[PDB]
Amino acid sequence: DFTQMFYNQNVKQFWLPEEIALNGDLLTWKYLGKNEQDTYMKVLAGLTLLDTEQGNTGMPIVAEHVDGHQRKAVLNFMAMMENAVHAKSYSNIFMTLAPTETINEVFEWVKQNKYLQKKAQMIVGLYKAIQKDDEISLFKAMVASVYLESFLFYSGFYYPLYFYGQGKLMQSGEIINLILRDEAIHGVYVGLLAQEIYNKQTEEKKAELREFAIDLLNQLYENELEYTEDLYDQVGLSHDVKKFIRYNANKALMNLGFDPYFEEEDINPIVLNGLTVEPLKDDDFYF
Amino acid sequence: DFTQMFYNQNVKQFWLPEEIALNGDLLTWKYLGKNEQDTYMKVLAGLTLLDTEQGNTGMPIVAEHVDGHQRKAVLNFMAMMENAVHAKSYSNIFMTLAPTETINEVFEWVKQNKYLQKKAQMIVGLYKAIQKDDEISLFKAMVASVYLESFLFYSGFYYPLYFYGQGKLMQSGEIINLILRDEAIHGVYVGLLAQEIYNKQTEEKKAELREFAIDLLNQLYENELEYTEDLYDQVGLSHDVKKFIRYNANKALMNLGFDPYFEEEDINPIVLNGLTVEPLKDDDFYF
Amino acid sequence: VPKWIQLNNEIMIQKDGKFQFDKDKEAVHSYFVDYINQNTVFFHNLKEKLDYLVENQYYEEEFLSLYSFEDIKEVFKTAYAKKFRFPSFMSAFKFYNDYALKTNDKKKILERYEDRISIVALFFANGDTEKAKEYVNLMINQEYQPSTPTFLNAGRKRRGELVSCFLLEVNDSLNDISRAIDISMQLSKLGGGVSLNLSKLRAKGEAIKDVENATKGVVGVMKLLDNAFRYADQMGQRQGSGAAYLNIFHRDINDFLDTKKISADEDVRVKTLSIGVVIPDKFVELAREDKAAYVFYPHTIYKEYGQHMDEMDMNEMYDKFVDNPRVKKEKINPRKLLEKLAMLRSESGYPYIMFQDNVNKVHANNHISKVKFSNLCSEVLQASQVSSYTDYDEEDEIGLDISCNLGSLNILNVMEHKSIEKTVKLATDSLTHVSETTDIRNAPAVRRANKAMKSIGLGAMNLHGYLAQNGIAYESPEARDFANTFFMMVNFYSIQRSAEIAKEKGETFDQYEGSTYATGEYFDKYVSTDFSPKYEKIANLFEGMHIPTTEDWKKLKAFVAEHGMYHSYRLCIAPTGSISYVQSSTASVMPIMERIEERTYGNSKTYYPMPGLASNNWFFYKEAYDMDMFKVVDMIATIQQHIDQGISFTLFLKDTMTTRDLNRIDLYAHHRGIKTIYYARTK
Amino acid sequence: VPKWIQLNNEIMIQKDGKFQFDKDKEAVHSYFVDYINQNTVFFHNLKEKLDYLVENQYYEEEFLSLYSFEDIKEVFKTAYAKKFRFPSFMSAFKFYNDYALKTNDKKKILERYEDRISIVALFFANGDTEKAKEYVNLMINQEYQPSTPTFLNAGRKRRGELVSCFLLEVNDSLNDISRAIDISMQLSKLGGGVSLNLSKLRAKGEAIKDVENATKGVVGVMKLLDNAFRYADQMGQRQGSGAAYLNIFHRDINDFLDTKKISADEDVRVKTLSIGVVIPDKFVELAREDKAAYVFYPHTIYKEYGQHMDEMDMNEMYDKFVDNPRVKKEKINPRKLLEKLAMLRSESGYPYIMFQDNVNKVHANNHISKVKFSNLCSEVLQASQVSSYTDYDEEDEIGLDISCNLGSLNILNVMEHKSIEKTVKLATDSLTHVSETTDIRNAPAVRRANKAMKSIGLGAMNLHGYLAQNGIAYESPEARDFANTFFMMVNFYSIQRSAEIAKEKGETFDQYEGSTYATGEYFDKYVSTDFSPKYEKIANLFEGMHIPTTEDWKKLKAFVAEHGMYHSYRLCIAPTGSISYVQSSTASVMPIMERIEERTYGNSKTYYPMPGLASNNWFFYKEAYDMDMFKVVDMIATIQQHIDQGISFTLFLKDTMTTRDLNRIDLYAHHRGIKTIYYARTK
Ligand SMILES: Nc1ncnc2c1ncn2[C@@H]1O[C@H](COP(=O)(O)OP(=O)(O)OP(=O)(O)O)[C@@H](O)[C@H]1O
Ligand SMILES: Cc1cn([C@H]2C[C@H](O)[C@@H](COP(=O)(O)OP(=O)(O)OP(=O)(O)O)O2)c(=O)[nH]c1=O
Ligand SMILES: Cc1cn([C@H]2C[C@H](O)[C@@H](COP(=O)(O)OP(=O)(O)OP(=O)(O)O)O2)c(=O)[nH]c1=O
Ligand SMILES: [Mg+2]
Ligand SMILES: [Mg+2]
Ligand SMILES: [Mn+2]
Ligand SMILES: [Mn+2]
Ligand SMILES: [Mn+2]
Ligand SMILES: [Mn+2]
Repeated sequence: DFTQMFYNQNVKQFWLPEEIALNGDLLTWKYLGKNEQDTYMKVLAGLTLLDTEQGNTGMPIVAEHVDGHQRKAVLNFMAMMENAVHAKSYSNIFMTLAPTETINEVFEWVKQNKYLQKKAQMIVGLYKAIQKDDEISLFKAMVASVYLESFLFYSGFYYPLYFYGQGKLMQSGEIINLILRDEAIHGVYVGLLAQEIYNKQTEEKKAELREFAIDLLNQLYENELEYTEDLYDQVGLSHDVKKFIRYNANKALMNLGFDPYFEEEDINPIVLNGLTVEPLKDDDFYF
Repeated sequence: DFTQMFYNQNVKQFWLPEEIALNGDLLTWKYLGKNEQDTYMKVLAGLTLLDTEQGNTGMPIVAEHVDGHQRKAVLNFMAMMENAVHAKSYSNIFMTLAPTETINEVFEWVKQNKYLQKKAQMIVGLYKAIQKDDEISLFKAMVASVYLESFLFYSGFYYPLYFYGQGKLMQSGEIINLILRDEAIHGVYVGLLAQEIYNKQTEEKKAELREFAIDLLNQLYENELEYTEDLYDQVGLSHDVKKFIRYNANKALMNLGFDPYFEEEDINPIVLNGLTVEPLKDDDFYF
Repeated sequence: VPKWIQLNNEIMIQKDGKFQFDKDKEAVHSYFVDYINQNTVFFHNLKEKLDYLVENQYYEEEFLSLYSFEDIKEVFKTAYAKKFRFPSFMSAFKFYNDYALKTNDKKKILERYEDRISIVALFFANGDTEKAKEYVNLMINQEYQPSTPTFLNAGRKRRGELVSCFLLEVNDSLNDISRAIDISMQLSKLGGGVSLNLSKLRAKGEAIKDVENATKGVVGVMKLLDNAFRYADQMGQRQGSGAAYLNIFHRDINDFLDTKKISADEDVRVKTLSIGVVIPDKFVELAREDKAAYVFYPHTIYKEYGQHMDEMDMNEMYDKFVDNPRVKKEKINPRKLLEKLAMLRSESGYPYIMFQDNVNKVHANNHISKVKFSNLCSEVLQASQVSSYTDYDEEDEIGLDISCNLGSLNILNVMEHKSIEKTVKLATDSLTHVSETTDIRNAPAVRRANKAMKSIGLGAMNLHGYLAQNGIAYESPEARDFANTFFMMVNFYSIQRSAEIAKEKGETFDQYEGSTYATGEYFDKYVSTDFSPKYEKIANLFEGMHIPTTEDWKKLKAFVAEHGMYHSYRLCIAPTGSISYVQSSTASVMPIMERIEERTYGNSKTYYPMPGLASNNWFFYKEAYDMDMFKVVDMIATIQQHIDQGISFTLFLKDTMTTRDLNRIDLYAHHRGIKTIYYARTK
Repeated sequence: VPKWIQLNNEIMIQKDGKFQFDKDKEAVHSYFVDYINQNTVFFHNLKEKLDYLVENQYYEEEFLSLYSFEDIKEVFKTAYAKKFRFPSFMSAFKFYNDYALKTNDKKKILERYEDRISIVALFFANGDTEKAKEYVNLMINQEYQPSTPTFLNAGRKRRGELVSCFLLEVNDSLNDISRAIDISMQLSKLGGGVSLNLSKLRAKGEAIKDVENATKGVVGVMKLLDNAFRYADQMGQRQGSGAAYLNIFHRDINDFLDTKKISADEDVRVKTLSIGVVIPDKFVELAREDKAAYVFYPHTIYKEYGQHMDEMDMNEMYDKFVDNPRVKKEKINPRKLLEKLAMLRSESGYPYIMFQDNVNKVHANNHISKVKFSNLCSEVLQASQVSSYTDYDEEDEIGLDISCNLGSLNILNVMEHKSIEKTVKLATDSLTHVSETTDIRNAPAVRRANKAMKSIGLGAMNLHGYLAQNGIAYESPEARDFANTFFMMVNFYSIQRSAEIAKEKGETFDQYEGSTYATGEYFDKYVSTDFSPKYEKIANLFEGMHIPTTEDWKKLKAFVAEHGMYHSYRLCIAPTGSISYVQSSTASVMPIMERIEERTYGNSKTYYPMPGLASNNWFFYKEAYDMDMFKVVDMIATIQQHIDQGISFTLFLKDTMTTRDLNRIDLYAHHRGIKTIYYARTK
């Protein structure tokens, strides 16, 4: 009942980072403190890693196991967006704002950062555990994918949105909003596929799947807290970002058909502000 | 040396089925004989069936085994074009020209056809034989992929190009020309990835891979001749189609860095109308 | 966020269900009181300010020295006597961010609006203090607006050329192509838009010195021109702008159009070069009959006949070219070419369309030459003669290259003051002065044609603003009636001023004797037809103004026959892009694009309601995209019957309009006498 | 497959473990008998052939009109009397595919080798029958090979210029840049390669008319020039090739070098323009000491001192520029720049390296000017003076451009015939005639410099071939001894011929009196040092030939002081690529790249063994990539000490070599007096 409308929405949202000129951010970037620039680079690098694996591994593997040519076409399109559009856009931003050495250093930093490695290990592990014709392993990977789309990106998205909302780094911010617009529909779509599998189960099996989903969310959440503190303490925003990731965790659960898990909190209002051809006939020559 | 350049060329060639209005083809379709309509339907179904294998297996399997983030992104983009753009385009052409019952029957016929099946299963067999961390099996699959993209499609493309060059079925011919333009670049790109593997091999292993490629080409070519007579004798075109197959076989070989196999022939003019850094050590300055 | 920006942003905050249009007066008041009065360099008196400006290489002392300081003081007092106030924030913002003179460090404002107007008036008067005061009254009343080049640069030492529109003919030779590249770079360096005619260049695959398939066609020359315009970017603040025009019957027409396709290869794409196509009536006739057409190789025609293809009448020579074996041609589908043009205009808005027969059936100077192409804005339509740039040490055969300095009447202010005649004559005098003071040192044909033709362009602006502020729909018959009467009067008074100038100076423009002005064929419709308003509502708008009759036109015809005409061209309606904000007027004679214009400057966004926009006249400020393009074509054709040059005519298309709708709009424009079509803008 | 091609392919088929070298003679004989004789037009007599060629617009009738037909017949008999036979298939194939005159349809052969030789000799003799016979004997004996332009075009009506190498100075102005583009296009239209000096252009971010940051730098001009060369690609028969040179101290050096990075953006990347770098000894000294270096903005230096940066002595003015606050400069790392040059040459072979102080420490015409850049082949090193091209209707200040017509001595044939003196003098006469008959009417500086300086380039080829066929290793000290003696003799006889021409014509080259020839400083090393062979084996090679001694050099010095010199520059060893096959010789003085050359012509692959290659001389035909580049540098430095211009020096690198090895080779070449390095070829 939904794939065709998602197909149409995905293809109509198609974009390339080159559509957005980035030289306009040069001055507002120059004006940020060293702490702010450091957090910003690292945040986008963490996002780049997530999209790299979502494009290389997550979306293609889910596409392989989901039945139906139209469902596969949507998932293939989403995969392309992840690595050919999203992951690449971050390099466009980096190449504009930062010198090569700072770019090299931040990519080295992703490799050695323990929270980023842990979250990649956990998510990719679940993708690679999918067994052919085994719907339960597929469900588990789809939960992981929804958590990546609708929860894990948000510790990263906070900062570009926070600046966009203050009228700073608005070209980079425009790119990020386009990425976010895509991930929102990706999270909903994968969520609907996960619910399909969940709804086939006995009540006993469903109870276990909810346990899996909640245990996984909590494990990812605890790691994300440490990641958030590590990045944001130097810019004074860790508590604010934490509220934002809890907000988005609830959205991820909802995408999976589950009740919200965290209590509602006031999000920084700045971040909220951050959000044919037809032929000519003979009569056409007479009036 | 080449992936970013191909990335650029691929994304700038992006297109969607909806861009070409198809209904005006009915004004020339109605004037074709039964044999012409039959051949066109059968050719179209042949292309559709082969392209589906490439979208579901060929491109995604190569993307899976190739190392490199940028290569995986380009390959993902190509897989997207197969599944999201090409497949929808072929379906659109069919739905415009034939009623539902006729489409189902043509696909039943072509699905049972000996020459279409022989080539489809030969290609798919090589994709299924790729082994993790074995570059020889990957190379063999890449050869199969290049043969599909740059050679096997062309016994089929001939007919739409033949009409397109005569002013018949111009809307569907425009679509086919866009598809063909994508397959050409797909073949060239996968060809470069195959040459990379080939160049890492010993001289004996190279000679062995050359023998594999020529042997495979021979098997496919002999079946193409039979496929060609089966479809084109009823419309009197087989001689010219055979010249077009050999010409495209030579292009496929050149994509794989190999010499042409067949002598140069002229093509039907109607179809043509359709178509190591180290630092100085303070002693290098003294002699 | 500055206070004035906060007040301006309150425009869109609807109160009581209606926009707070009164916030713009508050916005402009706060803008002034908090930014402009603070950041204005203070001088004790006019003498000290003028001495500082002249000493610091701001004002040229040549024009100021012609007046005794008492005269300059009187002119400046006249400018300030009006107590002119900008009615909206956007007008003052535009003036003080683009035209107001600022110190070399761009931190302080040396010129107010009155100072700029007084300097421009002194430059125009050329020593005439009373003439300078008349110019000051004309500009301070905002009845006449000098073009952006003249207005910004007049009286400035650093100033660039006061003329900004240049048309160059390119001859079919390497020497001529190199000279064209050089002249294009030289003129772009001056900041003027340069338009080139590529119809004389031989097509791709033609022979050079009995060597076949050697020529690269017009696309290689276009790549050269694109690189030249990219290099001469005018400091980069305004990227170099050039237009290339090609006849539709040129062989390279398909390749010429393919340079603007997004799918085009990068080695063929021309990023910085606008393209216009010249369409003779023969092509439209061929497409209408669905007949197969031919595109000709220009050099074969030139060899067979000793004249260029674009120098001949295609309506008379097409059959001879087709039947001549020595002429090389390839078959095309005229309807397919029209559809391709519509598709390209939808995708990118290109090419500009020039209807050659529409232009030349009313052209007064066909004896000098026919109009073969247009400018970068598509409204300049003048006779041109190609130059023969020979080898070094060989004398060049300098032809005529087109150029005109622009000015715009403010229709609303001209009608409110009932000063059509006086405003038109003063604008003609100022344009003539600008033309006489121009001397291009690296464009021999441009300079020669400026001396010989004395062509000026007097446009108009605020047509839609005036109509909406008077309860008249743009598409209504009354709007066309007013436009007809007003532009007939403008043409009458510009012709009268040109004849008077010719009588006073004793000279006409070169080759005036063979023009339709001299033979009287120009005045046939004016002496035979009455152009007074046919509606009482429109006739009332002209109350207090004398509308010329057939007897007045007969008298003017006799006067011209006696004394001749000083200008070969007088009237052209240019887009008038950024100077319309200063005048608080709608752009040119086009309908408004938006009722409220939302723009982002810096990191703060600003809102610009259309001048005079209010609840009462909200419905009369209909947007162009919501308008029937056939009625817009009708209005432009009504105006065009009184404009001797062209009119920049942008097509405003909805996204739902197919290529057939665009083709029908172009065909109706050609049918209605439209000379050029500028842009295809899609909502 | 052709029978001759099958015979040639039998070369590689090993028989008894040995290459079948005798199969090439059979291959050439079969090629002739089966294709050349069949496709050779038949003429009853020479008179009929000459009439047919003249009437059919194949030959220029003017030069043939200076001889009675009896003399033309005698010259043709002299050419044919030799019964010259091509020793290999590739020689005849190259001649009859590139230089042999063919009918307008390129179907039949109108000229044989003898016919082309006779026509060239008659063109050279300029009406002298005995001189024409001497030229015929020289060319048919293959002792002298005129450059490809002269050999191909001499005596042909539809011919390009006989000079094919031009060097253009570009002044820092828009007029000069546009004129440079025009001249480059005009010269490429003639088929000649154009090298442009961009060191006088101001760097990116410089002020244009007291407006800062307005300049695009040398990269924008580079894009302009690249597009100009692509457009004027010789009617598509040969893509337009140009070279741009920038001094290493120019601020745009890094941007200039980045245009050749593969990863470079297409906007900045230049595709068809070769780039060379001029490195003064100051840069090498700075890099050696690892001291921080500065790159200067040329316009600031010009304003501060009134001279261009490349017109001043960098070794003396570098500290003054660094200490001058009014001179803008950018800190750089000289060793990082050297390593960047090495890596760029490894990846692409660019840039060319010109060691400015090596060129000018021996430059004989420093009074006219220093040598600032080289040509597209990096062997032309002459004084140039920049022209000042002004606005239209102003007078241009025409300077001195660079152009020399080339010819190559066949070292093996000259040594076998013991005719160094006669061959050198005849080649000098022919090059002087080519220079005299050359007149470019669209490059005023080129024409003026050709008339004033009378520069010629007499090169040599078959050095490695001659040495290998005589059992001498290219890297051996004996090879360097032979090169020293041979090129000393060549220089001696070219100087003697230049002095004799000056005496006969009673005229020297412009500003000869200030040259080192006039003051005698040129002959210091020749009058103080002996260059006779130090090895008995090499001394035997010169048996029957007089080796000039110190007394001979003193007599020549006195003769030059009495009579002067006709040529400002005489000797330059150009790459001489295409005509090496016809001459059956190794290209230039470089070592062979491969013992047997595998080429593809159509679908047929041809095998070309190195001329004279055999089993007994296989070891002496060592490939260049296997040689020590230090020994090749030693050889080139031994040769370069007797060449007034440069030697086109290609570096042959193995893929295992790092950038450090390339840098060491460059530094050793600079140490050894090398003037230019042409290409970094990697295997
Ligand atoms: N809308 C405006 N357009 C142009 N200039 C303005 C505008 N508003 C203010 N100014 C300038 O700022 C000065 C101060 O404005 P303000 O309205 O406070 O003046 P005022 O003392 O009330 O009297 P007056 O209007 O006669 O100047 C004005 O004299 C004029 O110089
Ligand atoms: C020289 C040259 C010219 N052209 C084009 C540009 C000109 O419009 C056209 C004519 O060149 P011309 O400069 O006029 O050449 P020509 O006059 O000597 O030869 P002909 O009399 O036969 O014309 O050729 C190229 O495309 N490439 C080139 O390299
Ligand atoms: C006009 C122009 C010049 N230039 C560069 C190229 C020239 O080498 C350099 C000087 O241009 P010039 O033509 O010499 O300008 P100018 O002489 O009027 O200014 P100045 O007195 O400072 O010399 O500026 C650009 O890069 N872009 C341009 O648009
Ligand atoms: Mg010509
Ligand atoms: Mg200058
Ligand atoms: Mn993503
Ligand atoms: Mn996603
Ligand atoms: Mn496909
Ligand atoms: Mn494909």
